[PDB]
Amino acid sequence: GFMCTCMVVTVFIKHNNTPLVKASGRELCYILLFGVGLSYCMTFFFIAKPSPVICALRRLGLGSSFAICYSALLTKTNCIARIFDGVKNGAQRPKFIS
Amino acid sequence: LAFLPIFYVTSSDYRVQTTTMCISVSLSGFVVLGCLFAPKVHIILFQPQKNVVTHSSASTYVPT
Amino acid sequence: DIQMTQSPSSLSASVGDRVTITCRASQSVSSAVAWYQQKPGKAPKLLIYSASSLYSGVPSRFSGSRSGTDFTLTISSLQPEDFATYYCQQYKYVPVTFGQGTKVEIQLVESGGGLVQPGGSLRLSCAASGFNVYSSSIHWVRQAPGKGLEWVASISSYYGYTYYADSVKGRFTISADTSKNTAYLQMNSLRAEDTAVYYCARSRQFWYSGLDYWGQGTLVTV
Amino acid sequence: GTRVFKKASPNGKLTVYLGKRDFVDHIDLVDPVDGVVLVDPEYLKERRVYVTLTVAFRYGREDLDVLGLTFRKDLFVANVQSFPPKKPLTRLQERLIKKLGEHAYPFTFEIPPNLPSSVTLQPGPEDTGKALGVDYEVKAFVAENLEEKIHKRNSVRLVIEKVQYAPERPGPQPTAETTRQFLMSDKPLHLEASLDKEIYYHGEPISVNVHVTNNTNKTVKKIKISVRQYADIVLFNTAQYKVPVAMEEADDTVAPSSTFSKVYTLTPFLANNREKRGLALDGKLKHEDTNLASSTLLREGREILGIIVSYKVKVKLVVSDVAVELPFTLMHPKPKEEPPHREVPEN
Ligand SMILES: CC(C)CCC[C@@H](C)[C@H]1CC[C@H]2[C@@H]3CC=C4C[C@@H](O)CC[C@]4(C)[C@H]3CC[C@]12C
Ligand SMILES: CC(C)CCC[C@@H](C)[C@H]1CC[C@H]2[C@@H]3CC=C4C[C@@H](O)CC[C@]4(C)[C@H]3CC[C@]12C
Repeated sequence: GFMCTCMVVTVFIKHNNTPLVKASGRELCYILLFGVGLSYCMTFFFIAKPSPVICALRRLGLGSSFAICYSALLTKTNCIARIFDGVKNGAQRPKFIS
Repeated sequence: LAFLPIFYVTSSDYRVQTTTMCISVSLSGFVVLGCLFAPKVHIILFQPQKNVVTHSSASTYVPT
Repeated sequence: DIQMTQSPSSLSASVGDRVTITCRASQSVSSAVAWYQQKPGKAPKLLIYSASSLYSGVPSRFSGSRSGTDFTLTISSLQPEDFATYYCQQYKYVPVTFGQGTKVEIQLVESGGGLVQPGGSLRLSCAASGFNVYSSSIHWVRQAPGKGLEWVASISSYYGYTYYADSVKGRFTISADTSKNTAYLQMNSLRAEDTAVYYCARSRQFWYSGLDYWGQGTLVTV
Repeated sequence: GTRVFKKASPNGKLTVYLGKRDFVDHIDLVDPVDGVVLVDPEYLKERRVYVTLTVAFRYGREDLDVLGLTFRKDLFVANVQSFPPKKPLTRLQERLIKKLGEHAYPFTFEIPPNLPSSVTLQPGPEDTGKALGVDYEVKAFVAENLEEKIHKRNSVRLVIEKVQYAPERPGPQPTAETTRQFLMSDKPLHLEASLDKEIYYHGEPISVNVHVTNNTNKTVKKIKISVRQYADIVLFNTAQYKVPVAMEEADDTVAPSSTFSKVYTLTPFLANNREKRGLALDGKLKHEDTNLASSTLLREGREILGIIVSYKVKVKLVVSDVAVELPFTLMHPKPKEEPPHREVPEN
C-alpha cells in the first residue's frame, strides 16, 4: 500500500501541470495521499512490542490518519457542493477559494 | 460498519484483533486509493489526450 | 450633440401635392430617424421610424429615404386630414435632439401640474396603462407654446438607466414606480425657464421603434 | 435600397462586406452567411485569400481563473478559398457585385443546425480578457495556403451572431403541482403553480398563479417565489450554472388545513441583477449592453453542445420546504427589421 501511494505521489509530482490534478484540488489530494501513507505506516505501530510510547503512537497515528483523510474528503465535498448548488438566495456568487 | 462491531465484540482474542485493526486500516487506504486516485491515475497516464485545456464596423448603401 | 436642420421649415400648399420635407444631420446617424405630426391641442403621433419603416396605423402616403446624411419625408396626396406640424427625430446617439419643426396650411395620463409659482419643485405623474415599465421605456418631452419639441427625461427600467439632457442634468428626477406601473418626474427649478406643455410618452423598450404612444399632457405655466 | 456592413484591412485593402451582423436560427436550418470581398492586388504571387468562420466557445470560472486555467474550443471551423485566382451567387451578393465591380468575390457559408446560439457570460469588474461565451467570428486572410503564419497586416475580423426568436405556437402552458406527506402519519399538503404561457418576451411580467391547500395543522411561514436561470455547459464536464434572476419572498400565514389561492408577479431584468458574474446574456458584439440570454430550444433531433440556457420559475414554501419548478422559455419575439446590436441611443 505504501509503495502504491508513493508511486502515485511520484506520478502526481511528475505530471503536476495537467489540468486535472490542479482542478481537482492539488492541496487536498496531496494531503489525502499523505494521510493514506500515514494509515499504511501506523500498521507497524500497531504490530510492535507495546511500550507506553508505542501505545500513544498507535493511538495518535490511527486518530490522525483517519481525521486527515476524512477531513480532506469533507473539504472536497463542501467545495463541490458549493460549486454545484449555484448562487444562493440573495448572493451573487457562492464560489469557494481553493 | 463491518469492522468496528467486529473489532469490539471480538476483544477476547489478540492476534485476530491486531490483525483486524491493521488490515482494516490498510484496506481503508487501499479503498481511498483505488476508488479516488485510480481513475485519475488512469486518465493522467493511460489517456494523456483528454486532460487538455483547448482544442471600424462601418456601412454603406446597396442599390435596389 | 447632433443638430437636425429641417429645410424647409414652413411648407403650406393645397391638396394633392407631393410635399417633400428634408432633414439634415450635423453628424452621421445611419438611418436612425423618426418623424411625427401633431395638431393644435393634441399630442403627436409617430409616422415614420427607422428610415422609411412605415409605422402601423397610418396610410402609405408617407415615406422616408436615407440620402447620405439627409432624410426626406414625402406626402404624395396632401389629404385634408394631413394638416399638422411635422418634425424630424433622430435617435442614433444621445441626446434625441429633434428637428426644426414645419407646419402645413391650405392610456397614458400625465397629471400634477397647472399654474406654477415663480420657484420651487413639482411632481408630474404619468400613469401608463397597457404595458409594463420593464417592457417599455418611458420618456418625457416638452414643447414651449408655439415652439419645437425637445427631449426632457428618459427612464429605461430593464437596464436601470436614467437619462436627462445635458442642459437639464441634475434639475429633474425621473423614476419608474412599478407598484402603479407609472412614472414620476420631480422638477426643482424657478421662473419661466421651462414653462411649457409636457407630454409623457412610451417607447418599445428593446428595439426602440420610436416613441409610439403619447399622453394628453398638461400646461406647466409659471 | 438596402445597406450592408463593411470592414477593411491595411495592407491588402481586403474590404469584407456582410449582409447582416446576425443570422436567425430556424430549427431546421440556419440562414446563410453570405457576403463579398473586394481584394485589390497588393501582391504579385500571393493570389489566395481565405475566409474562415469560427464558432468559438470560451469559458472560465472565478476559481478557474484563480487556479490559472480557462477552456476554449473551436466548435465549428470552415475555410473557403473565396478567390479563385462552387458556391452559386445569391441576390444580395449579386447586388453587391453590381455595386462593387470586377474584383468582388463572393463567399457563402451555412451554419449546421443545433450549433449553440451566440450567448456570452457576463464578465465581472475584474474580468477584462476575451469575453466568455459562444462567439461567432468571420476572418479573412491574405496569404498562400495555410503554411504561412496568419499575419495581422492582412486579416479582417468581424463578429457575427446566431440567435433564435419566439415561435408563433405558444406551446403547452407550464403548470405543476406537488403534494407532500409529512412525517406525522400520512398527512398531505398540496401546492400548485401555473404560468400565463410558455414563451415570455424579455421584460414581460410573469403572473405565476399559486394555490396552496394545507391538509395539516401547521402553518406556511413564507413563500419564496423566484425565477431561477440554468445555464448548462456541455464541454469539459462543467457544472450547471444556476442563478436566480428574479425573486419575491412574499410571506403569508395560512390557516391550518385550509386553502389559499392568489397570483404573484415576477419580472426578470438586468437592472437589479447586473453583478452576478457568469450569468448568461445574449450575444454582445463589443461589450455592448445586451439582455439576458435568449432561452435556446433544441427542437431538432438533438446533441447537447455549447451553452444551453433555460429559465424556470421555482416556488418554495417554508415548513422544511415544498419546492415546485415550472420550466419555461425567455426569448424575444420576431423582430421586424433587425436588432440594432447596441444600445439604441448610443451614448
Ligand atoms: C513515517 C512517519 C510519518 C512516522 C514515523 C517516523 C518516526 C516518528 C518513527 C520512525 C522510527 C520510530 C521509532 C522506532 C523505535 C523506537 C524505540 C522504542 O523503544 C520507542 C519508540 C521508537 C523511538 C520509535 C518512535 C517513532 C519513530 C521515531
Ligand atoms: C506531530 C507528530 C507527528 C510528532 C510529535 C508527537 C509525538 C512524538 C509526541 C506527542 C505527545 C507525546 C507523548 C506525551 C506524553 C507521554 C507520556 C510519558 O509518560 C511518556 C512519553 C509520552 C508517551 C509522549 C511521547 C511523545 C509524544 C507521543
